[PDB]
Amino acid sequence: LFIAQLINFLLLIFILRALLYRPVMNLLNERTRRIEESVRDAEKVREQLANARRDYEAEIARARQEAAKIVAQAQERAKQQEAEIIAQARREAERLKEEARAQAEQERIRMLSEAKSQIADLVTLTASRVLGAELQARGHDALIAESLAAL
Amino acid sequence: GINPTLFIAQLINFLLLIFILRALLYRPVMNLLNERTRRIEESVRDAEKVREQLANARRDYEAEIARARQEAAKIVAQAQERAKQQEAEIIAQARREAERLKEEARAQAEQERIRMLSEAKSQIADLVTLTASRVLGAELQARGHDALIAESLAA
Amino acid sequence: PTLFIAQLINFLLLIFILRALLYRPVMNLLNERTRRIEESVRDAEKVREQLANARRDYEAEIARARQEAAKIVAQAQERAKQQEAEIIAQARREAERLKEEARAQAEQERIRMLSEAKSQIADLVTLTASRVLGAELQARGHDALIAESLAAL
Amino acid sequence: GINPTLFIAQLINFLLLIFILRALLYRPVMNLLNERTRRIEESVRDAEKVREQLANARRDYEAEIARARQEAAKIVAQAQERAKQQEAEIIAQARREAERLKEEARAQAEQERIRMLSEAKSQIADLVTLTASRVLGAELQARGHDALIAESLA
Amino acid sequence: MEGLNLVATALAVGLGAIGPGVGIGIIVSGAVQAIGRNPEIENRVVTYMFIGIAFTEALAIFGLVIAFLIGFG
Amino acid sequence: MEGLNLVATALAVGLGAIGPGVGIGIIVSGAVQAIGRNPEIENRVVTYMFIGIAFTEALAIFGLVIAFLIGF
Amino acid sequence: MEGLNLVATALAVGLGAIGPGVGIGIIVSGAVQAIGRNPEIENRVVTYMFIGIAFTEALAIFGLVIAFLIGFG
Amino acid sequence: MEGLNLVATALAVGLGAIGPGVGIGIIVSGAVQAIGRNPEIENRVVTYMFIGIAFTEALAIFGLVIAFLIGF
Amino acid sequence: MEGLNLVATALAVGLGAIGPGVGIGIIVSGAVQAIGRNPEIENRVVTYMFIGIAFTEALAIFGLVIAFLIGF
Amino acid sequence: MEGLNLVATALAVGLGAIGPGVGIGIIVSGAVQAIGRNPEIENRVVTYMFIGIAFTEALAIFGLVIAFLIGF
Amino acid sequence: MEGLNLVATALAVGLGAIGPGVGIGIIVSGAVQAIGRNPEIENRVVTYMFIGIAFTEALAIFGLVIAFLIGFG
Amino acid sequence: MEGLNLVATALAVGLGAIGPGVGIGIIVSGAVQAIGRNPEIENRVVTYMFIGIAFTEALAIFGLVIAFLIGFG
Amino acid sequence: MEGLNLVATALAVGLGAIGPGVGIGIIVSGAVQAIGRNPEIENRVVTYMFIGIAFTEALAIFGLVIAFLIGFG
Amino acid sequence: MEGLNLVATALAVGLGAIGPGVGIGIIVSGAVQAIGRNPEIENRVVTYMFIGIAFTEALAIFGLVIAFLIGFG
Amino acid sequence: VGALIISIASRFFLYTGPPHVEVAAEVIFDGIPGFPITNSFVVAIIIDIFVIALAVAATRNLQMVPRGLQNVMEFILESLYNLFRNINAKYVATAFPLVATIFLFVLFGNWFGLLPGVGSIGVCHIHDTCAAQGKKLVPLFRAPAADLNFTFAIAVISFVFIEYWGFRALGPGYLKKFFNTNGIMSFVGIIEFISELVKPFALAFRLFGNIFAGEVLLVVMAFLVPLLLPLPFYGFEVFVGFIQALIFALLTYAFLNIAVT
Amino acid sequence: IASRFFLYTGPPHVEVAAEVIFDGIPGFPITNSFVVAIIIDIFVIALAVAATRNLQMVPRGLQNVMEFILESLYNLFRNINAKYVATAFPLVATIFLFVLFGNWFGLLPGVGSIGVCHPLSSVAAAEGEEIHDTCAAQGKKLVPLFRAPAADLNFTFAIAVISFVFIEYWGFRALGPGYLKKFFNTNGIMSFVGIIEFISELVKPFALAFRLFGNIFAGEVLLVVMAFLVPLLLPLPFYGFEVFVGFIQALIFALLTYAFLNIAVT
Repeated sequence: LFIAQLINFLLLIFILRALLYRPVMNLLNERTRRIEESVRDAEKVREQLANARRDYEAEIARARQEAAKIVAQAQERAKQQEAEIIAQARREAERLKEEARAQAEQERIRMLSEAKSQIADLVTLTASRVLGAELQARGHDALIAESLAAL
Repeated sequence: GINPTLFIAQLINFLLLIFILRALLYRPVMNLLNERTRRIEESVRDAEKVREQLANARRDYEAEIARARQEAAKIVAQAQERAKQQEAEIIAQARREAERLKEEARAQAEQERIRMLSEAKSQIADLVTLTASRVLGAELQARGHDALIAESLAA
Repeated sequence: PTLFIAQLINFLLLIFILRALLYRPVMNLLNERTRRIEESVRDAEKVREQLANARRDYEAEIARARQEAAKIVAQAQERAKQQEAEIIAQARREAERLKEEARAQAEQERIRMLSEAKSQIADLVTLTASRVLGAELQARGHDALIAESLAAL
Repeated sequence: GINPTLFIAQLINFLLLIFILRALLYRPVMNLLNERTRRIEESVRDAEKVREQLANARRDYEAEIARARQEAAKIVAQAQERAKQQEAEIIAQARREAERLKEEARAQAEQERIRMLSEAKSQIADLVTLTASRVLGAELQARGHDALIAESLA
Repeated sequence: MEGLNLVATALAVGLGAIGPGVGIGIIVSGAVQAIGRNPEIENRVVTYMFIGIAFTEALAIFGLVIAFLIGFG
Repeated sequence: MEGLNLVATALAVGLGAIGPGVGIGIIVSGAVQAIGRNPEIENRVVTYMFIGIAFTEALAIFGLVIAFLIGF
Repeated sequence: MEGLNLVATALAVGLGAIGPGVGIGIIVSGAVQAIGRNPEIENRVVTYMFIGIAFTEALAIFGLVIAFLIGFG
Repeated sequence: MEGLNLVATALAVGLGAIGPGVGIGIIVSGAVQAIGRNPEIENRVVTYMFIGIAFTEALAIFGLVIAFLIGF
Repeated sequence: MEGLNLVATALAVGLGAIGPGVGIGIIVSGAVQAIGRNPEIENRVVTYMFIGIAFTEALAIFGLVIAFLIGF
Repeated sequence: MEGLNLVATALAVGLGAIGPGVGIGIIVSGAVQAIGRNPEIENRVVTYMFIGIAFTEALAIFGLVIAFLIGF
Repeated sequence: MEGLNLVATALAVGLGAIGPGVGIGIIVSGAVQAIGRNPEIENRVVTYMFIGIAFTEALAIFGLVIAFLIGFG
Repeated sequence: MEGLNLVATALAVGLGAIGPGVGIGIIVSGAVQAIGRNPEIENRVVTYMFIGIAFTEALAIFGLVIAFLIGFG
Repeated sequence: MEGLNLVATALAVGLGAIGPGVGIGIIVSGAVQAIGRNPEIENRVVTYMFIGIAFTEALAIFGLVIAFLIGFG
Repeated sequence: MEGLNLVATALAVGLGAIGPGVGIGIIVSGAVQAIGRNPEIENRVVTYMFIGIAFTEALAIFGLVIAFLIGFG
Repeated sequence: VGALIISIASRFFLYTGPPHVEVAAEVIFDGIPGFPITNSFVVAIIIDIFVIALAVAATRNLQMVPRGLQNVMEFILESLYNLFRNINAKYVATAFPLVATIFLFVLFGNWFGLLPGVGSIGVCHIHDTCAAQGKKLVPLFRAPAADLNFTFAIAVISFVFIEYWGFRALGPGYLKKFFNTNGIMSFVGIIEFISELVKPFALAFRLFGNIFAGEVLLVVMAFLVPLLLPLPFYGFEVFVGFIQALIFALLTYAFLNIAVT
Repeated sequence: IASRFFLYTGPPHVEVAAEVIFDGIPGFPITNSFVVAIIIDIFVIALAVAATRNLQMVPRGLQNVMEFILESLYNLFRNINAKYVATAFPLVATIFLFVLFGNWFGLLPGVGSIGVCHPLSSVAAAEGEEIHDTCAAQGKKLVPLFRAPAADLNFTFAIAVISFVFIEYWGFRALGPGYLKKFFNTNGIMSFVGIIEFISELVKPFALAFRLFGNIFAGEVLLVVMAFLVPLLLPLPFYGFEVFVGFIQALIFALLTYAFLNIAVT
């Protein structure tokens, strides 16, 4: 009687461990993995929310600090260049103003060269002045006769 | 087995077992339910916080351009106004120097005019001597040019 | 016994019933089958007649084809002799025209040489006159002509 | 009914029936049906041949006419070639003969040299009146030109 | 042993009614369904339905009358 | 025996429940399906359904009244 | 037993009236549902329906004949 | 003999179970399928289903009452 | 036990009527259903329909023949 | 003759198994098909399906109870 | 008592006929429906339907030969 | 007579096998067909099928238990 | 009783023809119906059909064995 | 009066073949009909088919056990 | 006609007596020192003569256009040929004569059994005619298919034909089937073998039982009411005789078809 | 494989009898079903507190499978009705688990082999063994001290009646006077069907109790008979069927209870 029940029970388990072992293990493994992804997933709703504050703090700090520094560094580079280039061209304008000083020298040259220009009317046109004053009284009758002979 | 005493005892045992179920079943039920509720609340929290963080970093980068926009705007204003004043001053310096240079030139010309009064008689003597060869025979006084030359010098 | 008369009356009634409700369908189905046979019979003989006529038409059409073929060719032979003759006759008529115009051209060319020689002898007598006129004016002085030339002025 | 002898007798009776029936009407009815289905299938077969005969008759009649005109045009061209080559022969023969007729006539017209042998009658006499009567006062008394005129007239 | 007549009559009526009952049920179900699919052929449907019902009722009536013949002499 | 009448009426009522019961079941199932597929002809199909029900119940009543007469 | 003849006749009717009844019902329902769609085959489907009805009535009438033979020796 | 009444009552109840049981089974299956096909005519088809079930169970109750009468 | 052969004959004929009768009914219903759904296949169907009819009638005729042998 | 009560009880229980068993089978198959067709009506169909099972089991319980009454 | 052999033979034949008749009926109905739906699979349809009808008829023949052994032997 | 108890046990077990066997067969066929047509509602179809099997096999076990009670009480 | 063994063998073989006969019939009908529906799943269909046929024939074999045991003793 | 045990054993075997045989037939027909229209659902449906087959065979085993018990006491 | 038929009660004036026609076997009609002549062999010979006469009458002219009797003879042969062509392709000509003969013969046999005088006219060895004398009455012209020997004969020749044309077509493959499959055709094969073995038994029993049931139905309806009552049954019987003939032919051809394939 | 099914060692016969009343030396007599019922209650409470004393997220081991079963029960009962999916859950869950473990107890060796008593010996050429039992002395019967709790008509009746009372009370919890509207409302034929409805409602607990008791007792008896027929290698599929059907019926009882509750409230 007892041997009848014992032999049947062990052999039944031996074929249950051959067929109804892998799927029954796999179902509990799949649920445990889902809870492994889901208990973790629930810690995450709050874990990502905690990470959201970390992400917000990191992003704001990284951006605003760098934005303030880079823009001001760009501003300082530009502001310095704004005054410098403005003053740099002013000396070039003063260099153009030095050309007026050169133009003054050219004007100075013009008046200095006018020491013969207006004098020419006094000198080259004082030849006929002497024709009327010095030449007029001077007796050049002999010269006139010589010119007539040359004719 | 049909007796009233056994049936009543079985009913009492069933009632006790049912009554005992209230305290025990509330444990695992709460264990499964509390977890889910906490998870849902934390999920709402995550949605909110993540949305907030994402919508703020983009605006910070927008303010980076806005900070650069003010940086560029100040640059042009500083450059243009300074250059305009510098150009105006330089041109005014050029204008002032133009008045000075021209005035000095005119003064020198006026000075030279009277100073050359030593040149009217100079050209008189030039006609007396250089025009002598231009007239007849390089005779400076010719035959009367001497006294006449004096009159030309007086003129 | 009564069994025989019962069987007889029952069988008579069955025969009457069958004649009532089955004589017409059987007879009309048989008539339809006979008509289907006859249509096939009429179809077969018509096709046989069609083939015989189609066969007969084939030799009949090719027969007139031969008749039209030789008739066309004979017309071509008839046209060949006429076309060949007219070209020869045109050429023969043309050749005579060349013979006549050659005679006129040659006769005209004879007159052309006749006029050419007339111009030649005029040229020689004119050219020789100039030669002897110069020789004659070697002896008699040119003054007579020169004095005459001024007198005409 | 158990007796195998009468069983076999009935069997043999029925076998004799199937043989006599298959020999009596089955072969006639089967071969009649076969001949009938041959007749209908050849009727379709002959109907196709009817169309082929009609198509062939139309085509071959046109083909016979076409080969007639092609041969007819061929003999026509051959006559044309013979005529043109004969006509050109006649024209060329006439042309050459006409040219030799011109040449002989021109040679026959070359007699103006013979007629130029009467220069004494005309050339000398006309020269005298041309020199004297018209271009001068007809006073050609100076001689010696008669040697000049005969010398140059040849 | 004299009650066998009553048992016979009861068996006859009951077993001659069970078959035709199911037959009539199936007939009416099929006819009603076919009419539901198409109401315009309902005349011929009803005609053949009564034909089949008449056959089944003829079988049931044969059973009933032979039960009466068994029940009586 | 002296109880064969009881067996008779019992068998008659039982088979009268057997046959017409299944007939009623099939009739009602078919009629309900036809009504569900098309409600516009509901009156006509219900009339035909009740006609079939009447025929089957007539068979059942025949069996039951035979059992009634036997019981007496 | 003395009363077995009546029970035999009743059984031969009743049991023989079951299968034919169901067959008649099934045949009629099938024919009606078939004629519901495309009634243009009415003649042929009625022909086959009547062949089937003849076979079912054949079985039923064999039962009836056997019962009548038993009831009258 | 003695148990003829018992056999009669048992047979009557058993046959009134085999017939109407299948009848109401077919009724309920057809009605449920029709409801799944058409929920809009649910009230009408449920009324008809209950009418058929009432008739079938009435036949079964007739069988039970006959059995109780025989037992009494 | 006189009349027992009669009950034997009755039972044989009854059951041989029950079985093949339902078989014939089912066969004919299926055949007409298929013909109505597709009339063109009727020529192919009718052969197998008659084959099945013969196969069904085989058992009923077996029953009737055995019943006649038992009776005689 | 021995106790026919045993045979009566056996017949009653057996036929109460025969009928409502097929009734329940047909009911459940029809309900499952209707659910497969329309899951949106699952509450209504499971309610009516349990109603039908209740009626079939009521017939079977009637059979079992009268079997117990026959036994005692 | 003395006629139980006849009842045995009759019951054997009848109960051996009642089942396989319905079996072959439903076989032929299914095969007919399949042929009406798909004629291209007809060869396999015929083979399988005849295999099934052979099985069911073999059951019927088992019943009939058991009845023959009962009647004689 | 004498061995009626064994006959009763056999009859009860046999009919309990007759009924619920057909019920289980029909239930399983319907459930399998619905699952094959709708492989997504099996999560409820399987449960409904099993609770139907409960109600079917309950009657078979009723018959079996009654048979053991008669044969052992 | 002198008989009751021939009757036993008759009943066993007859009901074993009843059940498995209808089972095999329904198996073949469904299989050929699916084959007409699906031609290329024929191997799996035939395998499952023969598995069901063997399972159904197991009961008929049991009935035949019981009948032979009774006949031999 | 004496051979009743043989009759009971035969009845138990026969009806335990009647019930589960039709159950298995219906189960296999439904399974093959479902698998014809859905090949990949075979892994799901074969399990339920074997479940129903096991339940029907369990009923048949109940019948066989009862028959063997009463065939030896 | 009115449905109020009053001749329904003719049994009082015309009572046919008990159905004495109950013989399941033959009776000797022609006393002969040789083998006995059954009441069915004589009608077999009669049907042979009738079939031969109709065949020769329908083939004495062999008209191309079938009309009258020729058309009637040709139509049934056309129908059978078309039917067997639908069943099988290349075995129509090989098996056609036997199947057509076995159809026609049993057709005319069953149609003869409805002729009047079959159950009544008979040779001497309510009370019929012979029983008035001391001699018993045996019937005359018993249907051929009613006799078991003829049905067994046609069944066994059908079995011989199918076995010969399976063996000839498939060689030794048909002779032993495929028992050595051992996978499927080791238990299916024996079932097919016993089915083939019992096939002639079923074929003969079908005709025998159908015709016997027909004639006893005729006699029973005569016994009950011998007026207007057996008319629907007689119509059914003349229908079912042709039906059974066509059935026997169709099944023997289809069995040959399934055997060769 | 096919030669080791020796019948030389086995039970002498097959023993069938309702649970035997225990000795009950003190007052308030008990049965062998009551003691196994109490021990299975103890086992259930022990497993419940084992899953309870360690309650935490991501369950593993016994607690994981327990929560699987509990949430599967929630999903199954939710598909019927979510209105009372939790209110009635403890009762059906407890009855389910206890019936499960009671049906599991029937497979344990010693059930029917242990007697509280208030080869050569086997018969040759026989299918069943004939070895006399340990308690065969004193004309005793070897009363099974260990038995299936549901194989007794006292527990099954008790859970049936308590389930019926629970269902009727929760229907009466919120339905008003709608019960009389469902029972013989005297509205055409609606009155008639309510009577059968009322009778069915009355016989539902009796049907459940009889069904469960019969199932379990039949399983025990068939296992005993299969052991008697052939001792080893024969009853394996039937033992598997029993271990299946025990759990199956255990879930069926709770599912039917919930379904009856829903059909009463709706």
